[PDB]
Amino acid sequence: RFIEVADETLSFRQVVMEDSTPNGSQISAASGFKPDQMPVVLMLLPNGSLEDIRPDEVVDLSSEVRRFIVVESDRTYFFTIDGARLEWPCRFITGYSIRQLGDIGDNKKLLLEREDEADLEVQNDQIIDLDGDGIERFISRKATWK
Amino acid sequence: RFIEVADETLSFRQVVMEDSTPNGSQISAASGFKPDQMPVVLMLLPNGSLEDIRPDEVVDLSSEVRRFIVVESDRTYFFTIDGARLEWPCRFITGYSIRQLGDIGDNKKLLLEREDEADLEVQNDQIIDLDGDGIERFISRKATWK
Amino acid sequence: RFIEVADETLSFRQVVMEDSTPNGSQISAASGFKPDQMPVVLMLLPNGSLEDIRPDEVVDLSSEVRRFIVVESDRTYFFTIDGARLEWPCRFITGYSIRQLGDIGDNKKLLLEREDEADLEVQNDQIIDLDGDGIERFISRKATWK
Amino acid sequence: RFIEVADETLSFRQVVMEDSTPNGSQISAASGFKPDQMPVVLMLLPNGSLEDIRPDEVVDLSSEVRRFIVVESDRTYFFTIDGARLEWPCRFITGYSIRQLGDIGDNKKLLLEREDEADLEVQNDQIIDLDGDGIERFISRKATWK
Ligand SMILES: [Ca+2]
Ligand SMILES: [Ca+2]
Ligand SMILES: [Ca+2]
Ligand SMILES: [Ca+2]
Ligand SMILES: [Ca+2]
Ligand SMILES: [Ca+2]
Ligand SMILES: [Ca+2]
Ligand SMILES: [Ca+2]
Ligand SMILES: [Ca+2]
Ligand SMILES: [Ca+2]
Ligand SMILES: [Ca+2]
Ligand SMILES: [Ca+2]
Ligand SMILES: [Ca+2]
Ligand SMILES: [Ca+2]
Repeated sequence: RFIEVADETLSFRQVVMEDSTPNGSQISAASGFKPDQMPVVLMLLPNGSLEDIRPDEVVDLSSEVRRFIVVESDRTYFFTIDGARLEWPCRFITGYSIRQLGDIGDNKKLLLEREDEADLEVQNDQIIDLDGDGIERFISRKATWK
Repeated sequence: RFIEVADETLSFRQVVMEDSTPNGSQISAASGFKPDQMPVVLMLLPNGSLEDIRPDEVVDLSSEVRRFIVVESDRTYFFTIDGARLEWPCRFITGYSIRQLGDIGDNKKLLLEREDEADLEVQNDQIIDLDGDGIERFISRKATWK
Repeated sequence: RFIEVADETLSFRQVVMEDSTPNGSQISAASGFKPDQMPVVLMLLPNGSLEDIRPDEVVDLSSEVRRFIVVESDRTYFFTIDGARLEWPCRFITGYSIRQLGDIGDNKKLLLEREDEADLEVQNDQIIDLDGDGIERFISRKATWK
Repeated sequence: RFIEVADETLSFRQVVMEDSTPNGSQISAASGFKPDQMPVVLMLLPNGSLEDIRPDEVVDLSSEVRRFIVVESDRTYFFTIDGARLEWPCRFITGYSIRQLGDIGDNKKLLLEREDEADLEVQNDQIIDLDGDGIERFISRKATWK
């Protein structure tokens, strides 16, 4: 078997799986993490959501080549893209990572929802801090500027 | 159908479910949360683990009366009890909550693992901050004092 | 049987129903509307949603005293309060009507979501035009001003 | 499970449903719509009527392969065919769409009711604007011309 494993840089690499039905611990071990590190493993669902894989949660790999994000972290932050919830192990996320996670086309404009002022436009290299209180909400609009 | 829903106080209450296979959004709505709030929903597994329920993750309730923790939060912290990983939407957790989550008997002593000094004993009303870097590790030992 | 029937003013009045399971046509007729007028009938659900009642859709009134909004109109506009969708037969809606529909407490502030500028605060007597393109989104926050 | 989903073009396509009792949100998501878009979902009843499905209204799909019209819109217009009320998310509707919705045979003539002049005959490609005040009424007669 083969899986694709990435990190906060979202650069997937081939990892050999000897078990067709591994749990989170086996996926973490195959990615190069010791059992004590216990990294956060997020499986990419076909629809677009991210499913958290527990260290004892068995995943069936016989379906297709599934993708995982394995990042050594002790917490996860929740944000939303067009109302769809997504999970990120780090507190700082770039606009490029948001576009990759949300599968937002390059012909659209990414915005951060605000209430006290106009929605903030997020560039590819702009960094958004997820540690702020509340769930950060992101929006995709047509690439038009007034 | 009926489910039991609790919060950071871990006081479960009866909630009526009209759908036998609801997703996270339906469970949140039945608990009294508006769709924009998007609370964190954690299902209590029979073995003892906590499974995060996405807003679009369908849960089969026909098995038995399942228990959920529905807490309005934007993040989750990971800790461990005897090597078993657990998830908590809040950054401050009491020893009583840790005992309830880990099903630790009252005849055992709860400790917080440390490396630069002796492991810290956690009382029932003592508050542990999960916001510290790294995964906090908790240990259950025999109730003996030297 | 008895039902409560209101209009765009949301002033409910007692209406006598001779059938325990009437359809939309019977409810419209009992409210004083001729069959050719065919008014829009919206039943108030216990959770807070509004259910459109077709002229041939049977409603079971044996449960409790249900409430209806019967307004002679040829169209309905969709808006949202805290992510919950609501339906309104008129294109102009006041903030008081929005608070009544959403059951928003008087200790909270009502806002209209915007993208090119700060979210607009909606007063009780302020009129919002639902005829604008897109679904209008309303938000309830704590009554604090900077 | 499988459902058929169409749009204003009334060209139904197969959509896979993983839940036998989904709500409007799940049907919209399976059709390719983000949660923030919140499209209008209209279920085709066996008798011929169109039932509006709220984002939190559960639909039982175990009966048969049901058909839905999922159109991203913020409003719905009401018209009538032979006194039967129908709902349309768009303001412009062609005669072909009216015939498809009303199940009018090709051997009949479609007319638009008028009061100040003779009833207007509607061709297959003729466009009727539903935005006009009042409920537009359509009539099916024998295909005879004087
Ligand atoms: Ca295995
Ligand atoms: Ca999981
Ligand atoms: Ca805004
Ligand atoms: Ca946050
Ligand atoms: Ca999950
Ligand atoms: Ca130690
Ligand atoms: Ca920690
Ligand atoms: Ca009856
Ligand atoms: Ca209905
Ligand atoms: Ca509108
Ligand atoms: Ca269901
Ligand atoms: Ca409905
Ligand atoms: Ca006429
Ligand atoms: Ca009209």
